[PDB]
Amino acid sequence: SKVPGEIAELLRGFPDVDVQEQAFAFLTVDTGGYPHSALLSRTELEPSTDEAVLFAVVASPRTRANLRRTGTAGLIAIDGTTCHHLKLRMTGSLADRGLLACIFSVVDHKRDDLGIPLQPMLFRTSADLAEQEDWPRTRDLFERLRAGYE
Amino acid sequence: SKVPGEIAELLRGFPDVDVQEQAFAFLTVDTGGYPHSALLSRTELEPSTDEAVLFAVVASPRTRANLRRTGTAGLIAIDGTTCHHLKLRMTGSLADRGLLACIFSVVDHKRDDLGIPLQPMLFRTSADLAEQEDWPRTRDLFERLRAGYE
Ligand SMILES: Cc1cc2nc3c(=O)[nH]c(=O)nc-3n(C[C@H](O)[C@H](O)[C@H](O)COP(=O)(O)O)c2cc1C
Ligand SMILES: Cc1cc2nc3c(=O)[nH]c(=O)nc-3n(C[C@H](O)[C@H](O)[C@H](O)COP(=O)(O)O)c2cc1C
Ligand code: NA
Ligand code: NA
Repeated sequence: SKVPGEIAELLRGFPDVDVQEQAFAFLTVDTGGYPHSALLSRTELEPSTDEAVLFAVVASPRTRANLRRTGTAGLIAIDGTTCHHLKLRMTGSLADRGLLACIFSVVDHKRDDLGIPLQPMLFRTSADLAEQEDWPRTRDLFERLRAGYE
Repeated sequence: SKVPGEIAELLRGFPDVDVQEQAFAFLTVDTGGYPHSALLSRTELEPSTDEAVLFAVVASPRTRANLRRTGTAGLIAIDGTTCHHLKLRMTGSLADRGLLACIFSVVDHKRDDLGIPLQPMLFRTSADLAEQEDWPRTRDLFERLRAGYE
């Protein structure tokens, strides 16, 4: 399958600082079988150029361990009247200090739409966040991912 | 443990129609071990009066089955600068047609706060939604839950 078109458009590209962005719930499963979440943004989510796969860069330690243990993940993405629910299977990964760069195949996509306009989770980017989430290293890892995938 | 105070305040009460409300990501795990999500609101989430436990009413079929299979769940709740991540263990349930009324113990709470103001997922209630999610039956089930818990 592929990254759904509307989701590729929601995630593609990287924000500058001081800009309103959607926070995407990035889901995993912990060792007791409980669902687990982290917030990611366009900075840590990028489709491949052909949209076949979804790349992610994850800093949060428990999410990273969950991915290493089960290889399963999911995403919530909000766009207009649609809540997109994704399920993701990790097919490869690359570690760089506290960051895990991941390649995901989409294994399921549900368009959850009741005809009711939705607002996404939102936050404003900042120079502090750029430091907390190590944007320079995330960017580098995404280019390493792009290069290896191709 | 108990329902965290800030989360009890976010969930308590029931909205009328045509009102802006937060949509809470309600998480489960499916049969292949993938995280799974549904959107719920204050209409389908209510703390016990003593805040010891969290009641929920779930209509979405796969979420309901996931709960029946694993008894695990989670929640995302947004409040100011804090993203609240909850993990939930189902301790009892009651079925009424297509609805599953659930009692959850909180097994974990993480306050995820980077000092960056957050906007929750939002939607406006409506008479159609009241019908789609069967508010009269949800309300009844919550009173049945309150009664049995006490
Ligand atoms: C606005 C905001 C942005 C965040 N961005 C990221 C991010 O890009 N990468 C990340 O790993 N965690 C990020 N987080 C933090 C995760 O949501 C948080 O660490 C979560 O509890 C997951 O941590 P854990 O997997 O170690 O439990 C962000 C949090 C907020 C509030
Ligand atoms: C605005 C909005 C409100 C919703 N409210 C509810 C709800 O109260 N209860 C519910 O079970 N599903 C609700 N949903 C639908 C779930 O998010 C959706 O069915 C999801 O795909 C879970 O279905 P599944 O568990 O069968 O896969 C809502 C969807 C939207 C867009
Ligand atoms: Na991106
Ligand atoms: Na409520």
